[PDB]
Amino acid sequence: EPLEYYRRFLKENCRPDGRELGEFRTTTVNIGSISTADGSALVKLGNTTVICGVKAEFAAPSTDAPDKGYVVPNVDLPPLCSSRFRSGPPGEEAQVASQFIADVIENSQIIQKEDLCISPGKLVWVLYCDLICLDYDGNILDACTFALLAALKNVQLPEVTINEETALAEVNLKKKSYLNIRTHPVATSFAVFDDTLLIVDPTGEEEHLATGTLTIVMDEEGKLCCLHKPGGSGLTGAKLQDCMSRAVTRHKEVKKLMDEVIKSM
Amino acid sequence: EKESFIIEEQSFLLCEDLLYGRMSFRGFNPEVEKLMLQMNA
Amino acid sequence: PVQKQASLFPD
Amino acid sequence: CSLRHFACEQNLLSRPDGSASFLQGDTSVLAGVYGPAEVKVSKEIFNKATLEVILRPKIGLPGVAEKSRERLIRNTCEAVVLGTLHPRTSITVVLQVVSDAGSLLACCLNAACMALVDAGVPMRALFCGVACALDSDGTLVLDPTSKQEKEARAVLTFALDSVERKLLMSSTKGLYSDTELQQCLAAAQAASQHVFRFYRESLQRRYS
Amino acid sequence: GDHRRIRGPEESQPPQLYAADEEEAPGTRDPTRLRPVYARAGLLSQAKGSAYLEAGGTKVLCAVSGPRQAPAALRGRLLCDFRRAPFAGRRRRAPPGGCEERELALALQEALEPAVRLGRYPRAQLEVSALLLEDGGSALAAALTAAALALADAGVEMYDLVVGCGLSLAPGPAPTWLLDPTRLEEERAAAGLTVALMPVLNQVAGLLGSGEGGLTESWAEAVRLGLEGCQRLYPVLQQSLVRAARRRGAAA
Amino acid sequence: ARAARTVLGQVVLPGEELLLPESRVRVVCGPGLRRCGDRLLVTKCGRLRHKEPGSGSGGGVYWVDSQQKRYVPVKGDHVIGIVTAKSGDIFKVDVGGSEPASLSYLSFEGATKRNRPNVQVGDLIYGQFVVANKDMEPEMVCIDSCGRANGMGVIGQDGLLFKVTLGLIRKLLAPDCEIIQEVGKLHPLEIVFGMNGRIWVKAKTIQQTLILANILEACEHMTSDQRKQIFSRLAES
Amino acid sequence: VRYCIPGERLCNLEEGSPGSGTYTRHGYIFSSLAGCLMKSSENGALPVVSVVRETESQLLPDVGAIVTCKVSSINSRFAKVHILYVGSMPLKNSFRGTIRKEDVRATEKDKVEIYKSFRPGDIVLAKVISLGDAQSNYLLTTAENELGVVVAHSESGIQMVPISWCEMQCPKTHTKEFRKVAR
Amino acid sequence: MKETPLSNCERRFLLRAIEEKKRLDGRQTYDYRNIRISFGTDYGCCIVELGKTRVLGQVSCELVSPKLNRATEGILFFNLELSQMAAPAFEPGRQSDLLVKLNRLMERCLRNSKCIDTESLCVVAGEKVWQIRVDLHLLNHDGNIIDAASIAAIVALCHFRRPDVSVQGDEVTLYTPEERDPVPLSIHHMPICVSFAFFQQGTYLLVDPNEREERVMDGLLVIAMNKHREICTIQSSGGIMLLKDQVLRCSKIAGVKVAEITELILKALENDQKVRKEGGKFGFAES
Repeated sequence: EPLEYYRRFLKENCRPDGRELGEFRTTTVNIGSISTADGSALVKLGNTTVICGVKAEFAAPSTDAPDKGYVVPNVDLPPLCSSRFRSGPPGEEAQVASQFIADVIENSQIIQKEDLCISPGKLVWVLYCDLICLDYDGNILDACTFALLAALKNVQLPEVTINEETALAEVNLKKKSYLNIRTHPVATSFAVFDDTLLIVDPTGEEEHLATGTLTIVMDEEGKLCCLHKPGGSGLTGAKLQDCMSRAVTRHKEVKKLMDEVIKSM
Repeated sequence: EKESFIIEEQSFLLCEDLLYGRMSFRGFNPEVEKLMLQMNA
Repeated sequence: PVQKQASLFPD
Repeated sequence: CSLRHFACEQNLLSRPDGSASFLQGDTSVLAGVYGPAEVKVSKEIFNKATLEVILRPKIGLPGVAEKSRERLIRNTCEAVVLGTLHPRTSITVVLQVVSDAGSLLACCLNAACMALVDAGVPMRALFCGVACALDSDGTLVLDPTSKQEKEARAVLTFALDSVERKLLMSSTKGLYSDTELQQCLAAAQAASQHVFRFYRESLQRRYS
Repeated sequence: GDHRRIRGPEESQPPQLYAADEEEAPGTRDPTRLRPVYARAGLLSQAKGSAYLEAGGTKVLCAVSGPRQAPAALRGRLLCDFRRAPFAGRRRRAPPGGCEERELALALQEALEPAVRLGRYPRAQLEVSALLLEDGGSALAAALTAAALALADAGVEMYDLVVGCGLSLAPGPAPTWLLDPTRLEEERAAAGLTVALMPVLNQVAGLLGSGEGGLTESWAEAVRLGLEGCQRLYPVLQQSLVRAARRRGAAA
Repeated sequence: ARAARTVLGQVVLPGEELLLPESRVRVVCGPGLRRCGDRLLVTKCGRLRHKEPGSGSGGGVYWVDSQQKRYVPVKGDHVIGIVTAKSGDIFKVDVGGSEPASLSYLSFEGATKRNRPNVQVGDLIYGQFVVANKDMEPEMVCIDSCGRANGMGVIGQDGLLFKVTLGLIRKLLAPDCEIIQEVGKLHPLEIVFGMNGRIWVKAKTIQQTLILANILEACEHMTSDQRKQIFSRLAES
Repeated sequence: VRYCIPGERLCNLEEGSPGSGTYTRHGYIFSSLAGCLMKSSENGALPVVSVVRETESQLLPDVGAIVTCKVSSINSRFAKVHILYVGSMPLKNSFRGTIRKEDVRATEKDKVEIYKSFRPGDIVLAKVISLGDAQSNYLLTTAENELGVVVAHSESGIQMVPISWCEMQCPKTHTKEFRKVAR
Repeated sequence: MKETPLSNCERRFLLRAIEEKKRLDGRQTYDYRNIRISFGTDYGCCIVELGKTRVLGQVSCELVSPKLNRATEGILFFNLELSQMAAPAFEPGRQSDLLVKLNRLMERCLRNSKCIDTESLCVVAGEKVWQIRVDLHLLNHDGNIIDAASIAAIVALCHFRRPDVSVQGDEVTLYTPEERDPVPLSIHHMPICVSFAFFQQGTYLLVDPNEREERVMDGLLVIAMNKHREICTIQSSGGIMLLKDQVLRCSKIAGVKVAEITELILKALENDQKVRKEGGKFGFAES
């Protein structure tokens, strides 16, 4: 009798865990936990958990845009996250999340691909940002985006040079250089029950028994990078402006958190 | 003392009258001819 | 062997 | 008008339950539906029909973006289509991209809806799909062309409903702002009114 | 081209191979030494049992998706999926793998089947899923230990725990067996070895090895050394499990 | 959401709610409709249609003459079927729906354990449903309730089985059909209409059977030209 | 109180006997789980040692039980269900039971009819009889007038009320569905 | 899902009507169905529908590093997909036998017959060459595919046009369809398959079989031909015992059939060019 048990709390303006329908759960990060990787970031929202490792490599660009350093995300929902996933190739949710992360990276323009070209037409960086879920208690997109941004700030790259005599490039793993990122896109999630009831940061069950879901990415300068609205019972702008406000608030909060962290190092 | 006022049906028979499926014309299986005479009235 | 603290999963 | 000449056709294909070719301007999608049919014990769920969408372009192979789009369509259809009537069966919606000239989803959704209709599948309400492109100057354009999508900074595909003209789906490329979202949504509602009038004309002439 | 992942570049080589330097060598140390270990069971929630182990730069998870319906024929099964995260190691490898992941998976299965008693889990397959977040030395041994912890945590029956230990060989003129090494001591090495046993009943469960060289007596000394290391390591894991059980008692 | 009486011959589209006049008089919701409170939701595009019983108390009845191909197991419908297999006592027959229906070896007219019927895999049948519901597999039978097969049982052989639209049947079985009457004058025949869009026909020769099947699968929109063309062909067969 | 571990010995056979979660080797017992041990004592003075992971300690729906369940699948023969509440203590280990055709009413009439007694997606409570052997298929029975369906949702989304023994109705609109109402 | 089984009634009726040399719709044995060739807006798209069987064909190009064995001539990449809208049984990764045989047959037919000039489409011998792929998609499945797939591939590869390119030394310059006029391909001869179906171990043979006739047939003889009477491929499938005279006669049939189909194709391309030379993004031909 799950749904009924849940409507009782919903109408008491609460949830069975102790959250007031509009607040998230304990959000925490950990930077630089990993040496083998250029950038590393652990994120966890109470029970939900995500980890991003960003490696850096060389590669030859395309012919349409030689001055473009690729940024390739891939999300991994291994079977140890939840039992709804099975050992094998990637399912559907992983792939959807991957395309979401890529759309974000491409639209928010947090990073200029041009800032990754060493020798146009010949070399350019490729940033393989690999995200891994470890507890899919719910709201995996927020965690994925936040971990991506955190690690992608942690990343400091080496410096390379070109020798015309050898016609090859050399690296200097001693000196390095951080990675400039302009926008700080944060993602805020929503679960829409029958008609008008929007809860924020929905956990697992709340997403299992929901009529629809929503996600909204809100850049710092009062703009949006993505309004992910896969199906749902419907919405009018009045049930949407409020979500945008709450998204701005969450942006503020998590950016303050991330600043405190990068400064506590 | 209440009773349903509208009931959900999914049959095109109550909806609409229909003859008997199996029929015949001038000779094939006269048994079906008497069936026609029977069920179509 | 002595122990350490979780660089990643502290409690 | 604010949007471009767009037509449709029903019952093209003999083998599938219901079919619909929906083209607008130069983009043309073709949808085929296999109504309530068999489903294995792994895919099924009591008290609901399993709706599965498979979308395939006319170049290369399907990767990830097409899977995301077909999830969007899947959940939209689950939103309108009644499925507590036909539990333990599978509805299947196949989409093929004959042509690509922007406003793709805005065509796939309309075609899916028309196909579902032709297959006489119980729906709670029609739905529609429009696409609005915000260039740099903010001047929006409805039902854009590939030129307008490339030369623009934001594009927004909205899947609306017919009963209360709400927002069933939204897929956005680029980065935009609030007021622009609201105004393009209103314009989308008007365009959806026009699209629904068109549906009614087509079906009126189909049942004659 | 893979159509289930994002379109990246065809090929991509790392920058290190384009470096110019003689990497630093460790030097000297106490051969019979052990790294500081942090082992905790009960980390993950959505899993019946989970465990986490850190030893130096080594960082490994393991989860146990429990019995899932699927005498000597109605005998349980356990299928293990070892998997190193693409952001571990100097080089990057696509997630799939297909060369060494499966070898180490076979190793885990061959080292766990003995300890676990599967007569009490018939018609069932236990899905063990290991994950290597960072490589910093003895990896397969950490994975064995973590899978053992995760199983013992989920409450599957056993006969004893599994303790692993990795060894390497110093290529110097006087080659000594180096215990619980680092990725540097392991890439600048001649031979490598891995033992795994059940210390109560003193029985190996799965071992492995390889060598630029060696000889019977050397391998035997290596074996006994790894056994002693595993013995000296066991109590940590004991205390970890006790601690997790106490936390459970606390929750209710 | 207005004037159920004014759109009884118009094209309704899903989503549309329509409401009806009144203390009140019981009515019935057709197949393509659905009830929302005291209103009628439409679930299928259609030329709406109404009927009333010869009495004045029954109220009325509403429905939509929707054309389509797929069938849904309904109760009290005469249906052709194709035996797909036999499991012990019951043998499973296909209908054209979600899942295969089931028969019983002792449902045919005059059968018992010591007298079993002649049903072979691939054999075709003309039965009717007794349990047709969304929650349980449909069981059918080839015998009226009284205990006589009033035309049911195995069809036979030496005929042509084709498939058409359901509205086509719903029209042909009408007592005021012209095509199926005119056909009774040119050459004899005998045919089974199955409400699942599936039709069975037999005549003396085969040319006639083929001409007949073509007529039927085309008679929804035949032109007078093609009409008299195929009529003349039949006259010349 | 002491928490044990899958390898440590616990006692000689001369100082106890294995109850559960243990095993035996030469002249000794050895645990098999991470959990709490307990040595119960009979009037015989010989203790029975056992080990338990009290997370989900143990449950057993016995014959003379009253267990709720949810009707998932049905057939003209039987209707299968999932076990939720054994008495009043739920059990996340949802066991799977069955209800036969004749084992539906105390009257035992063959005239009974599933589709007019049960439907998929409603909660009942019944009395188990057979545990099962291979798949532990619980067989439940409702041969009593205070048994069967208690809550049942309407055609689409409304919860109905148990008017009579084999009738139920929705309060908003009027429509008489048929079940094996309880009480 | 699954295909509905076939009743013994239909089977026997079909076998008898064959014995008596009577098809169902009303055509003879040595006849195809009305094949329509419709074009799209983008050079390289063609929807060809014979009776109820519709098949789509798209042709695309790329520039890529060639393969060492042939660093002078380019590449060509066929692919046929059986969309689930063709029929229920066509789940992904299930009806693989049909895919395999069709794709191998089509590759063989077109590639090894040397229908197009893999040499003409060279740009830089060793570094960059063209790469022409052709994706056929099955939309409706009523009977004969190979014929439809082939007609589609041919209409496409004859109704396709490359982005022109200029070259000097190693300096390669690509251009847009708006800056110059794309250049067509180079065909030598257009082959199109022909499908015969055998009934009763070899006694009866039909052309352009429908779906039922494919379900009650034991053997299938595919024969590729040109307007110049040049066998390109022939294949026997279904585990059937035929003879010599049968294949000889089938070939003497395929001759005429291919001549006629070819005339039609050419007329279609002519009409499409005329239309685009007058305002209009379509082209239509009827048998």
